[PDB]
Amino acid sequence: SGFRKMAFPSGKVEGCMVQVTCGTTTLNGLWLDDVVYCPRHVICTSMLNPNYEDLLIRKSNHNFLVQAGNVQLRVIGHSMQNCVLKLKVDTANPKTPKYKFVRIQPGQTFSVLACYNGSPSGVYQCAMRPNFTIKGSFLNGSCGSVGFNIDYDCVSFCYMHHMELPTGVHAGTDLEGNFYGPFVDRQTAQAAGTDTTITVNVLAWLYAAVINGDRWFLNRFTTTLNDFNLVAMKYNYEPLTQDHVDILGPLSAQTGIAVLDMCASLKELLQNGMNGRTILGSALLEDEFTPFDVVRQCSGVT
Amino acid sequence: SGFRKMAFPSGKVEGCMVQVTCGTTTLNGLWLDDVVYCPRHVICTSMLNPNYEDLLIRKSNHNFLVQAGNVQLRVIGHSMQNCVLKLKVDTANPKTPKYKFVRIQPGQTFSVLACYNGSPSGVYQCAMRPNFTIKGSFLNGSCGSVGFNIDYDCVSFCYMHHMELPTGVHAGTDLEGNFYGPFVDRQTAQAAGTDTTITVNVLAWLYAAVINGDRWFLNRFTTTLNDFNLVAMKYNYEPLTQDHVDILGPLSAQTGIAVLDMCASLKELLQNGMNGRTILGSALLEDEFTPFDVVRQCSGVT
Ligand SMILES: *C(=O)c1ccc2[nH]ccc2c1
Ligand SMILES: *C(=O)c1ccc2[nH]ccc2c1
Repeated sequence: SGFRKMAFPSGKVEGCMVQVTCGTTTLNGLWLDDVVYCPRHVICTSMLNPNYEDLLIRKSNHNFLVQAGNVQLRVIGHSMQNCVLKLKVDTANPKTPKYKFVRIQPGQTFSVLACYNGSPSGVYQCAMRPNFTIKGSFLNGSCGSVGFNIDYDCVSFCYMHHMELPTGVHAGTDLEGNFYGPFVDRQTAQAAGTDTTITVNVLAWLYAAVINGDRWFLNRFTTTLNDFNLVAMKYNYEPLTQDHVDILGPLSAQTGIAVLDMCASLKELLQNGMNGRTILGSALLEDEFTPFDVVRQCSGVT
Repeated sequence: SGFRKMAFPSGKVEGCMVQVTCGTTTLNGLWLDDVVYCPRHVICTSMLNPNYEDLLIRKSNHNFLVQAGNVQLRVIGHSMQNCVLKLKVDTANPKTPKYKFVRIQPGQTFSVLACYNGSPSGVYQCAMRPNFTIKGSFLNGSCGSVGFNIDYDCVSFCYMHHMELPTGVHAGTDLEGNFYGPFVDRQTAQAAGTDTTITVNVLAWLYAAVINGDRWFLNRFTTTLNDFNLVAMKYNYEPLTQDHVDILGPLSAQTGIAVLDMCASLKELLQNGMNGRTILGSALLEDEFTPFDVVRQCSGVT
C-alpha cells in the first residue's frame, strides 16, 4: 500500500556523470563508452546571438577539461550534434550501462538525476508537460543533468537539462541535442506557452487511489466519451481518446470500474471540487503519474 | 528554481542489496563488509506468537540462502540483534560505502530504496511521522528495504522496513533492530496512534515557497510564540519551540522574514484555508520537508 512519487534507482546513471569545464564555465556531462555528451552552451562566454559553429571551430581538444571523480579524461575529438557537444575521450567508461537514447512524448514521466560539478545531488520524478517544459528543481550549475527511465537494466536516456525559463520551469533537449518544444539555447524573451492538464494521467491516479482504498469520489454514473470531452475542454484538460481508454484497460479490469465510469467521477470533481477531502494525500487532481507508473507501483491484485 | 520531493542518489545503497531466503520466505537484506542484515521475520512460518529465540536455535547456516545478483554468498554465522538478523558471510562486499547506523527522530526525512527479491525497484523520500510510522509505498516482498541519508559520501542508514499497519502506513526498525514506535514483529491488532502535523517543517516549506516566488500568503503581522502555540494546539500541530525558531534562522535571514512573522501567515492559513490558491504546487500545507531539506534544495541567495 501507499503511493509516492517514485524515481528509478539512480546508480547506473551516477557512474556516468562527469564534469566538463571550458574556460570559466563548468557543467555536467554524460560519459558513455568513449564519448562525453554535454550542452554546447559550455563554449559560450560573455550570450545574445552566439554562432556555435564559429565558437567550436575556435576550440581545441585541450580547451576541454573533463573530470570523472578525481581522474582527468583526455579529450581526443570534439564535434557538435544539434545543441549538444560530443567529446571523444581516450578511455571508455567501464561503468557504461546498457542504454538507449529515446525521445519522450508530452505526458510521459522520467527520473531526473540533478548534478553539480559532475557530482550527483538528488533524484526525483518529472513529467514532460504538454507545453514541452518540465517542472524541475535545478540551481546554477545543473546544466547537463539528465533524465531517464530504466527497463530491465537498460537505461533509456530522454532528457538533458539546459535552461530555466522566466516562470521557473525548465527546458532541455533529447540526447541527440534536439530541444523539446519551441526553445533555443541562446538569450531571447522565450517563455513557456499555455499548458493543459494530462487527463489520462489524472484517470490513472484515480485508479491508484481506488486500488489504495480511497473511494469517496466514485459514483453510480457513466458518461460518454463525447460528453466527457466537452467537460475536459471547459477545464483545460486534454481530450481523452479511445487509445487512452484502451491503455487504462488493465487498471479498469483490476478495480472493476469501467473507464467511462471513472470519467463521470472526474467530471464531478472538476465541477464540484473535493469539498475538503483528499485523494492519495493530495487536495488537487494529480496529473504526473502515467498508467505505467500506477501499474509499476500499485498492487496487481484484482 | 523549483521544489520537488528529492531523494539522495541511491547507487551507494543499491550495491548493498541482496536476497535472503529461508524456506519459502524471501526478502531483502543489506550486505555491508562481511555481514548481511535482514528482518528476523525471515525465519517465521505458518505467525501469532513466535518465539524467535527458539526459531533461531533450530536454524543452521545452510538454511539461509543469500544471493547477491547471480552470486550465492556462503553463510558462516548467524545471530539475532533485537528484530534483525546478522548473517555473517565468507565474502566482504567490495562495494561497501562509508556508513553509519543512526536512529532518526520523528519529523526527520530520509530516502527509501524500495526493493523486491534483492533487486532495487524505486527511490522516494519519506518522513518519520510523530506517531513513528512512515507513509511509504511498499508491496509484498518489500521487507528489508532500507531508508538512509547521505552526507559527504557517508551513508547514514536509519530504517529497515518490516510491516504494513491496517491504515496502510508502515513500521520498521533502526539497523540495530529496534522498532520505531510501539510496534512488534508479530501478529496483533496493533495500529498507528493519533498523528500530528510537523510545524517546523511546514514553516520551512513556506520559506521554500518564498524563495521560489510564492508570496501571496505573507502578511504585515507578527505573532508571539505563546499565541502561535495556542493556534497550533487547536489544529493538531506540534508546538513550536525556541530551538525550532533558531533552526529556521538561516532561512529567515535569507528571505528577511522573521520566524514569528511567518507564523502569523501560518495562523491565517490554518484559520482561513487557501481560498483556491496553491503553494509550491500544493493545495495543502506540506510537512515532510525539514529545514535542512529546504536549504539543500533551494537557492542560497539572500
Ligand atoms: C547550461 O546548459 C545552459 C545555461 C544557460 C543557457 N542559456 C541558454 C541555454 C543555456 C544552457
Ligand atoms: C517482513 O520483514 C515482515 C513481514 C510480515 C511481518 N509481520 C510482522 C513483522 C513482519 C515483517
